[PDB]
Amino acid sequence: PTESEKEIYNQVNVVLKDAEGILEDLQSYRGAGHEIREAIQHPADEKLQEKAWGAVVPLVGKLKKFYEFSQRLEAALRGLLGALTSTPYSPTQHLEREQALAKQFAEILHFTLRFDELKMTNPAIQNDFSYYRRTLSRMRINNEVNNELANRMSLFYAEATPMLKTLSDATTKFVSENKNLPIENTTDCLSTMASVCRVMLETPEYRSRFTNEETVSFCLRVMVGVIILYDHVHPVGAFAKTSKIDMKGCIKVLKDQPPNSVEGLLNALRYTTKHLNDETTSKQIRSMLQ
Amino acid sequence: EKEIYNQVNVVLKDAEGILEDLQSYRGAGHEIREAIQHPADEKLQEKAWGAVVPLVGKLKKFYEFSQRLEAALRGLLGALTSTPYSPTQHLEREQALAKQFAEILHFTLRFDELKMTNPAIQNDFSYYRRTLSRMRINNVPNELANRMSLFYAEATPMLKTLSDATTKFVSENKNLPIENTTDCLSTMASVCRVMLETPEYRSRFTNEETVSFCLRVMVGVIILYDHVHPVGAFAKTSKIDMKGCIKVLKDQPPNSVEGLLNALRYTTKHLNDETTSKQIRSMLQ
Repeated sequence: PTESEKEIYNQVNVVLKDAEGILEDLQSYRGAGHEIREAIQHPADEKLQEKAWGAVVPLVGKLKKFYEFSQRLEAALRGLLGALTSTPYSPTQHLEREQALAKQFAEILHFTLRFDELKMTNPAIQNDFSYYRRTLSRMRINNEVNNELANRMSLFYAEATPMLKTLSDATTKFVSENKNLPIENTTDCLSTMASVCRVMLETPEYRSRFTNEETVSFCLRVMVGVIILYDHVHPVGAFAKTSKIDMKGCIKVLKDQPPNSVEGLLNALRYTTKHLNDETTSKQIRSMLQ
Repeated sequence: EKEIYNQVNVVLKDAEGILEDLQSYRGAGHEIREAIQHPADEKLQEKAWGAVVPLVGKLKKFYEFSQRLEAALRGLLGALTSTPYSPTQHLEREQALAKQFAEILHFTLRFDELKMTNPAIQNDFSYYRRTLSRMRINNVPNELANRMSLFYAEATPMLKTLSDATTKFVSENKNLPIENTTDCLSTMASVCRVMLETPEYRSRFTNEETVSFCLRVMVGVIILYDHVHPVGAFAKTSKIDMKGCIKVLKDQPPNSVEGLLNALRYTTKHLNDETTSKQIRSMLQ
């Protein structure tokens, strides 16, 4: 255990304990839909405007929290990748370190997908911040969320899967500043994790210690996580017929789950992927995703 | 030529159809909220798409028309600003082009007032574009969509289009003095104020259709002026007299001019200047 690597483990662990609180905040996000729709439709009504404002300021407090955290997560991940791609694989000598770094990467992706699932099912978030930004521009007449931050946040929340796109960008950037390392070291981290996830899902017998909702829910979300990172940073990507990812098998295990459990995860594959809409991707895997 | 005049009346006849389209605009708000919140239930995703395709048909109409309106104005400015003002000789022609200019601005504000009060339009098209990207998976069957998205992100889309269209015309006719354009705007603004301020309580001049016309046109022209005039419309020594202009607005039944005050808040250039009266900001707040 290096001082550098205990610093990354320290850093990421603070980040990951905060991550459950972020999920709490997002889960309890009411939205200001009602207030805004009425305020907008009766713009002379000075009372309906205070209401909409009152309701929106707290929510944009959370939206700022979420976005700021995404920057912390972004950095935490590129931390992990640096550490967890540099030294070769050692099952005998240095396993505890690898297992520990693998654990934290998986836990990042578990949060990431859970956050994005809830975002995609929240009708309010984009409209809330849209109303905020215009009402901010009214109050600035008579005279902190500065303009350029707000433009970044607007784009963040325009994303189907904000957190996951943040992380695919963060992974694309990592390979970029480490052209010295072969691409395989990163791609093989993602591909092994994807494959191990599939094993834990597929290999266990019916009704063993391995087949609890907690395990299945976790492994599905890590799998889809790393599949999509891989799709972005692997030249040929995840959808090519002889890709080490076997997308077809990954989608099939998703299709095997209760519909409402994994519809968020299927949408991530639809929207936040790079190579899905390619002439060279199986019309069968297209078929499955429409 | 006289074709330019004839090209705008066919446009100004279509404009009244566009407005009744926007008035009848259902919106797919509820349908989409449900589809988003139950993304697995394919029935709700069918419902939402069904409701949305017709609305996005209208949204495409409105944007297309904004292109026609845009060129129509640039024509009118061409015709108006090329010739000296003739009070005697060629007045009928002047008044005719002026009236068409005023009628463009009447539509523009009426469209933008309704847009601003329609909570559906932006969300509708947002859902469309997302759901279009799903269907392109299997190729069930771009540039324009990005244009439309920006258009409908504007507080006052039509008026923004005309502000851009006026900035454009000034730009591409540097040979004409800027005053030739800005004096057209400023005189119309001032004539509008006269029609509103001058007549007695009970007169042939005091009817809703006059007041409602003149307030739109006025707000129209002083916003265009603000964009193209170097000093802008808010300067203490401007022939626009902004303060005086806002006063006639504040004198109205608030619900009938709240759209017009929002235009001034959002679609202006010079409101937020260090050198713009605190009294003028006081009034828009």
